[PDB]
Amino acid sequence: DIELTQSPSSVPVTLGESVSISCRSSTSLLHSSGKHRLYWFLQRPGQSPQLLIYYVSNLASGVSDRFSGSGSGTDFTLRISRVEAGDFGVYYCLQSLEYPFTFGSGTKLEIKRTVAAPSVFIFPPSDEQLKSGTASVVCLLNNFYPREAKVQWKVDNALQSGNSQESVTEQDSKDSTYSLSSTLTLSKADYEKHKVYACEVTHQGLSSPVTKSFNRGEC
Amino acid sequence: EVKLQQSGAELVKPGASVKLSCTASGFNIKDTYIHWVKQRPGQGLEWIGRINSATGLVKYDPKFQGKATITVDMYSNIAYLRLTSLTSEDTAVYYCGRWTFPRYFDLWGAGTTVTVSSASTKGPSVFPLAPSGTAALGCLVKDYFPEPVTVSWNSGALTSGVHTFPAVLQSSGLYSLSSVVTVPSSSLGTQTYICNVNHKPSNTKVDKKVEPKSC
Ligand SMILES: N[C@@H](Cc1cc(=O)oc2cc(O)ccc12)C(=O)O
Repeated sequence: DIELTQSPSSVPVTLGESVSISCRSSTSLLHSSGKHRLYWFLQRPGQSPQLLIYYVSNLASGVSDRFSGSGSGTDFTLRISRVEAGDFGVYYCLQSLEYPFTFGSGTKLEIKRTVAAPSVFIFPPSDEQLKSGTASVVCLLNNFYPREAKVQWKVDNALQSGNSQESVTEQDSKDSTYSLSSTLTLSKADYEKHKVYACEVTHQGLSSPVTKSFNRGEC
Repeated sequence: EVKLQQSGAELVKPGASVKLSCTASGFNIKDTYIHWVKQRPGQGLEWIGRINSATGLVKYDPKFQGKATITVDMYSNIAYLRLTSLTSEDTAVYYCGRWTFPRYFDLWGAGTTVTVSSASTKGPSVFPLAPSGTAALGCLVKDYFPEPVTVSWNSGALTSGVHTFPAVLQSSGLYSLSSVVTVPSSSLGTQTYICNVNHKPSNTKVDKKVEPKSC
């Protein structure tokens, strides 16, 4: 098979700056027609692949002219000038010279933006859940940068541990920030036993840690 | 107006077979080559093969010969991918895409999620994350298997400020996620907020109103 190497695996680029990424083939992609049989695709998060460039240099119908390509023989380059938040995703090259057609392993575009502190929100468990015997307490860190953050749970001032997990979004398609959810799971009995539920957030955008808390029953 | 519509998510047993569909509308599938692409969770795109819809002839990546069979029904406007002797390596999203001489790779389906498992499906429990300038509210989508779930807000009328989190596994071997949205605090007494949660493997669809807390 023809092998396509995409190096590096991840490149960071600042909003509004240009970037170049590489696809190198194990053999020449020159077809007898005089076309080089290489394509570029963008896969945004949760989406199908989207064609950007055909045959090295040709802009696909409906694609921004911020995207261009060049190269010959074995080394090809996609260029994105004035990178926008919407360009976040993974770029894949594909060769059509020989069957089987083959993809490169893909280059993730990381978008650099300014530091941003999280907005922090805490949610008690729903009365509907409590009837089922389980209590889930949720802590939301909204629209922050960079990705690193620490969430500690405390119940009546007792530092919790072992009884929580979290999820982080990929970089936002509009503003290139992250958001993070942390869920504390306890048993109806435990939750009914204790008063003060607190989420303590540490992030480099904050001059000191932020705590959001509620007292059970006190609405 | 031209579209490829792929079949729903499937939970299938190890050793069994599955057949995925890719339906053309707004064009005649016989005028196109149909490509199938695999993507295992968190991995890259893998070319499976492609069928000439006018002739039925297929090219395959030999890594899949004896597991993958691409076919086309010219009359019904549908292409298919059949996978046999399923293993956990076949858990993935499968995309279909067309190619023509004038437009190249200009059209893809939204992908079909296939999960190969001995385990039975579980549908989600949906709970409100009730709101406290800007307010946050949401829905907790708890204890389902397999992926994926879909979440919308107000039947898709509300897109701005929504964040639907990646699923995480619990120690139970079941997935959980949350979807949140930030809204003007002034809308809390006026505007209704409903999360719409669908899970095809469990034949689950739920709508949960999220409204200010209590007292
Ligand atoms: N005679 C060609 C036509 C073709 C079919 C296709 O599915 O994809 C393509 C991609 C190309 O960049 C060029 C030609 C094709 C062939 O069977 O390979």
